[PDB]
Amino acid sequence: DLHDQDAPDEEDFVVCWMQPVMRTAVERDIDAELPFCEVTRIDGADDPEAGTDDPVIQLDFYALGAEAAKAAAKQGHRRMLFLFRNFPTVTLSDGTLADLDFGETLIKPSRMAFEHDQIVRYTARYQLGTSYVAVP
Amino acid sequence: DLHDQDAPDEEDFVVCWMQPVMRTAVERDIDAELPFCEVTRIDGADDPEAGTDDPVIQLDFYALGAEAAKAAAKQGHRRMLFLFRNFPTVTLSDGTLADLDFGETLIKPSRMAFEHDQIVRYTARYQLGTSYVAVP
Amino acid sequence: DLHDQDAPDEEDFVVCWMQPVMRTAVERDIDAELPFCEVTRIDGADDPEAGTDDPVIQLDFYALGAEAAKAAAKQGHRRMLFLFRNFPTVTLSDGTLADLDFGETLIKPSRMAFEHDQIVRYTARYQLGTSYVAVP
Amino acid sequence: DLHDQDAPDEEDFVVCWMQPVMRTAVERDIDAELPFCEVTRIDGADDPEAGTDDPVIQLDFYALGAEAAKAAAKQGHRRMLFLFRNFPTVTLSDGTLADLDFGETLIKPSRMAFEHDQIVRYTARYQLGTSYVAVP
Amino acid sequence: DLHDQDAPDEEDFVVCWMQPVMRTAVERDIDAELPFCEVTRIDGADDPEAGTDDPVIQLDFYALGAEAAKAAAKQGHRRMLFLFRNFPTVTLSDGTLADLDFGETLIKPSRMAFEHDQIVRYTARYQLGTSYVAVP
Amino acid sequence: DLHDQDAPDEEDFVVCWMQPVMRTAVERDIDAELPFCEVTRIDGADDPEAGTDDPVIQLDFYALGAEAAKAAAKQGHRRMLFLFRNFPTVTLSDGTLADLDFGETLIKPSRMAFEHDQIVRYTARYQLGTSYVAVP
Amino acid sequence: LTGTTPAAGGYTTVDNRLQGGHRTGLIAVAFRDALGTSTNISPHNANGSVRWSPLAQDGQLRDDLFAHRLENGVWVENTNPNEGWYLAGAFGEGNGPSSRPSIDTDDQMIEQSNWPFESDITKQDEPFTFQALQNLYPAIQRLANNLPLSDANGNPLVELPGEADGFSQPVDAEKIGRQFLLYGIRKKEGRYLYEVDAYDLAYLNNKGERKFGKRGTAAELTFKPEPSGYFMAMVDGEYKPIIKHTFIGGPAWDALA
Amino acid sequence: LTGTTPAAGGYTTVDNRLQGGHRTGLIAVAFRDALGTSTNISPHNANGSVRWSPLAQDGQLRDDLFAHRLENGVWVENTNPNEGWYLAGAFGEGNGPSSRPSIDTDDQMIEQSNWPFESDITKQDEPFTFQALQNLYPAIQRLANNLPLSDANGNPLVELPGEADGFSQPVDAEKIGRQFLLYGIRKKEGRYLYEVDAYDLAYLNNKGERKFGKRGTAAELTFKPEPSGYFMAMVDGEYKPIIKHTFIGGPAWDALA
Repeated sequence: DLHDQDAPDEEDFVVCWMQPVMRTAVERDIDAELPFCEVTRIDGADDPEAGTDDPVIQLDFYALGAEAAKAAAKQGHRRMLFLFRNFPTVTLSDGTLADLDFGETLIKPSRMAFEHDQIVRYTARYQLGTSYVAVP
Repeated sequence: DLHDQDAPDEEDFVVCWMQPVMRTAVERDIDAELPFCEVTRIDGADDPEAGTDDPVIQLDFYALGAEAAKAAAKQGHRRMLFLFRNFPTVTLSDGTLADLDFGETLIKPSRMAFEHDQIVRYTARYQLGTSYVAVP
Repeated sequence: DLHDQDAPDEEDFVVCWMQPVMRTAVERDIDAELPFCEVTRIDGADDPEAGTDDPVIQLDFYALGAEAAKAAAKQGHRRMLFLFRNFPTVTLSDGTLADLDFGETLIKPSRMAFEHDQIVRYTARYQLGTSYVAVP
Repeated sequence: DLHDQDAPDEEDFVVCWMQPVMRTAVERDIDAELPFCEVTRIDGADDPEAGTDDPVIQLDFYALGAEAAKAAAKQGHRRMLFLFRNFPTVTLSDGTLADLDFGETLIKPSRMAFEHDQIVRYTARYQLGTSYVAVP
Repeated sequence: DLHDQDAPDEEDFVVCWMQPVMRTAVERDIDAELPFCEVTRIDGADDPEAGTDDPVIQLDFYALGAEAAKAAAKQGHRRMLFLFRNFPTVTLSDGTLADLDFGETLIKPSRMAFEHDQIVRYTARYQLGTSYVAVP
Repeated sequence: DLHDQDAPDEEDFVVCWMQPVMRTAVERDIDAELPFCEVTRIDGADDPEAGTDDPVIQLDFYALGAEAAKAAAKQGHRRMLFLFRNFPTVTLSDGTLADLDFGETLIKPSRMAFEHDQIVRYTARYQLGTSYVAVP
Repeated sequence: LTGTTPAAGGYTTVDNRLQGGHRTGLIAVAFRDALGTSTNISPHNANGSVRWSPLAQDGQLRDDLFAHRLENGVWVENTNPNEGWYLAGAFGEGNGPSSRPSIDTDDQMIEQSNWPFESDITKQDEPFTFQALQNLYPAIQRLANNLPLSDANGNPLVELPGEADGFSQPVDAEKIGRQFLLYGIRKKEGRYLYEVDAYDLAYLNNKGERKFGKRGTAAELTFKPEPSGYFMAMVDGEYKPIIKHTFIGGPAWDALA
Repeated sequence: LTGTTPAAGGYTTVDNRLQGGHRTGLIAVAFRDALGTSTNISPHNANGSVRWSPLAQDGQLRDDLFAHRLENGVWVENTNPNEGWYLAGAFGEGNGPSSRPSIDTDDQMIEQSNWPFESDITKQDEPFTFQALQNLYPAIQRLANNLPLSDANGNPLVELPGEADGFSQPVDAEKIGRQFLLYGIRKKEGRYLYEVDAYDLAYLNNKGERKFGKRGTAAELTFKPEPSGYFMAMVDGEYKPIIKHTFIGGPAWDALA
């Protein structure tokens, strides 16, 4: 039988938080609108005894042209800063309510290579702090 | 003549523990059902004098689609947390009884690349602590 | 809703500062005049609580022949040193006024490989210090 | 003229020690029986003044199927542990008698890739301690 | 407007110093005489406030055969040692007078691979110390 | 004008020392006898003020078959140990007399890959200590 | 005559909900002068009724607590009624409100037995420390230079930012009593949990090193509390003086039972 | 009976504009002799009018402050009228104008209660330190060797660079009083913010280790201030002596309100 506590899903959290300002999903189909954020997890650690979780989240921004890509990256960074500062409540797809413990910016948006020669990709990296909520 | 003590087989331990909740084996055949965990060892160290063993175990989750893969990874992580917390007794294939000393999560499940374009692979890493039992 | 403060755009800052002395843009078209500087960001970190930002900026110099490339690199380094020392005010494309907190040279201009066999590329790296201004 | 002292040959030592329990050689021909151990040295250091030698030895196990490979690896590890604990005397090919000072396990047997799709290769790493004996 | 101080050109300094003893240039044409030194910069740092500059310089020696290459490398190293010890004044191409603050040898000449199968390439690395002189 | 002091040539030193016991040269022609040692330098540092030089020397042994290669490596290591211990005087090709300050073994002979499938290559690494003698 | 398993028996029962403010992202400290009766912050009365509390009746925090507010990037004085409190700004990473108590004991030694005969608490203290980055705030400048924030009549004297000129440190100073509240705010499942500490009186104990430069650091102030005589509470239903009180509350806290 | 949210209530209000000179790239220190009435730098009069200030009426810095100027790579004495001040040069990275106060207290202990009965400030000091790289400047050499920059009449004695020969350290020296101003200049949105410290009197306290070589370091001088008796200011509208005053001003500062 499984354990009774687990942290909220980090990717779902970030998607449901960024969605009101710009289109976002874990994966991008072959065709979509330019404004677009992609979420991923690279590293983390969970401690059942202390209820401590330290996930690392990556955001990729795709847009047509350098100007639009930079503007989208700036908007996304501002949204993340708002989330870090005001500690708002986010409703997931499942309807559960989840919150954060803290936040920190590791890499401010920079330019990365991409196969498509018109779409410009910007990449930012963030660190989060989360606790354990009871499994419903 | 060989020594008379050895730690229990780590891969067999993990397989016999995860099997009740989901299909698991050391190797996946060319065709099988989606829910699937794969076990591996990457590193360790054995000290005969102190009876100390520190193996490192990797779990790979394969499932069709991102949603199913993430759900399977969450279920596997919860099962591992239950094992770490309650210290249950696990019966191996050989029928021997084996236990743990502690446990710790190094990498919480994240996404990795895979050749198949429909199956999504998630990877988690764990550390274990084991002692020496008498060889029967 | 987004946050109300953000640092000035580093690439736009550097472009608008270097432009009076030599042609500069974030990207070089297939054909242009030789004197040319290219700006990029590689790393940084933002702290909303303390109002601290530490971006890293790269300048690439392209010119025909080794002599012209070295002369352009020397001129660019002197311009950057002037900026670091006198702390002048720079007007961006948007018309906003932005300033610096400090500056430091990490890599003095050196020679790097390039596909074209006539254009010689020189590369220098710099570190900046910036604060948060109110979003208009 | 050469020096008059040297440590015993480490590869010959390990081969003559593991041979009674399983086929072992420094190199494997194109065809042989499955049970098989391969010996190698990766690093070491010799100090003539203090009579100190710290070689590093690698054992590779080849067998048909995962089960047989794991069983062979377990048997080899038990034999090595017996050698580390009881400090027995080993007769080399040359007939000389050689002994150890200590022993330590760096990497407990794990799985590695191999070209053949039926033979499974397991790899373990060990550290030894040896002194200088008079050259006969 | 540019700054009014800058360190002397390191490559021009080294070329004008090594030229009396052996042919040297920043780049080697497709055909030239064997005795040949090539100068390059790999790293450095400039501090306007303290007037401190720490460039790193590389010398490559090309000659026909191992013997001639080694002899040329020895001669170049001796010339560099003379420069480090006696602190002589060097006249650049521009006619300016420049000096050093100190010097240190990082890598004594060693052998490196080269495409041509008759020319043998030797490589040495040096560190320099320079100050700021007024721009004329 | 060049400096008046320089350390003795390390490669020539090692070649003239190992030559009495086995064929040795800086480079091996396409065909030669099996017993063979090859000398090389990988790293070093020279200090004119203190008269200190710390070169690093590599010896490669080629022989037909594993047995002959191992025997040659053992003989070479014993010769090097004799040199380290007794501090003998070595006459170079130029006729000059040169000596050592100390010696230390970094990597005891181990097995490395080689293109030829009959010749087995063994590699050992050593560190030396040398001073400055007057240039004649 | 029955022994249960450790898991069933409850020997391994844990709950992160009870964790304090040792991991949070919301912290804040507020201070003011201490004028005896006018600045009394005792939580209870003689009978046991609630006297004062930083938490509102609804369970939220109060809003009339502060004296200055920031609106549209402008520092304007509050026109609504307020007790009057000043808020410190940012805190350097790795540094925050922390307390380092030091305890001293004396042991009686008898020739009869090696073990100590008895021990007692000789001296005790509980100082705290915080690092402020907004050192140009008039309140912080007055706090560092040992100046009164309010006059004898109690009227405020702190000026709005960018109004007063350079301050000054008097040749001879006098001890000034100050009040402090340390805030730890943690939210879980859309519910707030509050942990607030109270200090009736506190003096300036020690300053910290500060350096100018590209990567310079700001000073770190240190304070020590001292019994005033106006701080009273229901300790086990018994009116008696104390030195520190902690407020716990919030919708999250009440949901534990 | 209403509790607002932490964000709305203002409990998380911050502003980097109030940050001091703990992060800046423009620093400078100036010094001269102290001759009592002739070198008075008190900011205010008895009535409260502005007496002296490093900031000009327009809000910019003054220009007549210094005595020596560098023009076209030539050290020439200033011909325009000036108070007479000397400017230190560069500062090694990681080292700059810093102050390290040390505070000592005495606690009264009563057998009645474990908590200290009362505490008081016994001793206080506020020394500062800076590292100069241009150690061959005549002013710095005189400062390190305890020599007067000006004569009894007050006429300057510091020589231009490359004019005087080797200095000397006398066998027996005497305490010399010196004045110091620490400058922190920070600019935001094309507006200057100034933070300047004032020290009426300061003596030479301790020197620092210096070593010759390829990567040698220069000495780091240390000074301690001491009450002179000519330093007066409006502290809360009350003429009384002080030891240190800080000047704050600039167009950026005035725009806060």
